[PDB]
Amino acid sequence: SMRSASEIVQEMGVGWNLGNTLDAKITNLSYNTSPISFETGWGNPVTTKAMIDKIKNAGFKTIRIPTTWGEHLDGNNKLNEEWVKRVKEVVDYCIADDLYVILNTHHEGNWVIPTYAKESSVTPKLKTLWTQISEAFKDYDDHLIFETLNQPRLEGTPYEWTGGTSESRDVVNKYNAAALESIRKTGGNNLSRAVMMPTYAASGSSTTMNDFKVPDDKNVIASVHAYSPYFFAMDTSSNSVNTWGSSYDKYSLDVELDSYLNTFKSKGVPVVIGQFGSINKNNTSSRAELAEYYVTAAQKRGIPCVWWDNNYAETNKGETFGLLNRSTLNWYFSDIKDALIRGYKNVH
Repeated sequence: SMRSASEIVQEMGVGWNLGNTLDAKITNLSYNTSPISFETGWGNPVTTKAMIDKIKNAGFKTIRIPTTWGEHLDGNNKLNEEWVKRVKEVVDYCIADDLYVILNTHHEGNWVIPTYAKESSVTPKLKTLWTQISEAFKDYDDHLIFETLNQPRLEGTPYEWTGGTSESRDVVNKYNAAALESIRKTGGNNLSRAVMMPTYAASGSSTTMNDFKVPDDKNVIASVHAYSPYFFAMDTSSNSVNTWGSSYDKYSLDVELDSYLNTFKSKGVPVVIGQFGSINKNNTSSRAELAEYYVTAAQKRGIPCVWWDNNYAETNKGETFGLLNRSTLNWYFSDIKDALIRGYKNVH
């Protein structure tokens, strides 16, 4: 039997993303090229079970395996079988370690274009893709969760990072519903498996949350990404902030997390924060304070939160979210890892 999505979310704890790995979008290869050429294409080493063991033994309860699939489809939209086999092996590392696993589609935005004009070309391909993923993983138990899309948005337009348009938010809902229908149609455990699906751009803004539509299905989870507060966590412009921990900082995060809990509850679904984190601004004390407070506040509300770990930790560079050094199996920032787990244990 499969637990309800609401039951599963209660147990997912704090999580970790295998970032810049099976999601690395490598467009100069071919659909028949070895999986390892993609997995290592953004500079990360080939994933081993020992890396997964380190994450499990630190106290994370969920791993998200972001996976980019489009480059692995042939001209008939059939997935390369060696690719599927490699994704399955990495999923198996995690499932064997008693983790919840979120398996998504990831950097598909060159072809998953949310406009009415592109709907007829996207939808059949997205449905065949999800049919094949679902079939490959049909017999997995309820620790495996599917996530339809990552940050679907109008890439390359002025609306990419501003919450979209009525049209594109509608089409994102339609793509999510089409992917879900394909998952459910494969039957077996996939009739009831929990399925995460995002708002436009996975944004937690009021506009994108409010337009989120839940299909007629009993086991849906909303997905948002919340690198919050943005100017501290992610921004490298002149607006960049490098300290965190005031009463105002805490209040602001509490109100934001309340909006996620309460908006999605009012729509009848749980919510998972599938990506969060902060970049390395030589500010570990503040990053650790934020990490602990964020996890505690989210877990008090029943919201799992999954750190984005791309194994990139270079000081004063953008997107430096790395925590586990995958080559040494030591932590780049043990204090931040410790704060994440402490925030989970504050509640559980």
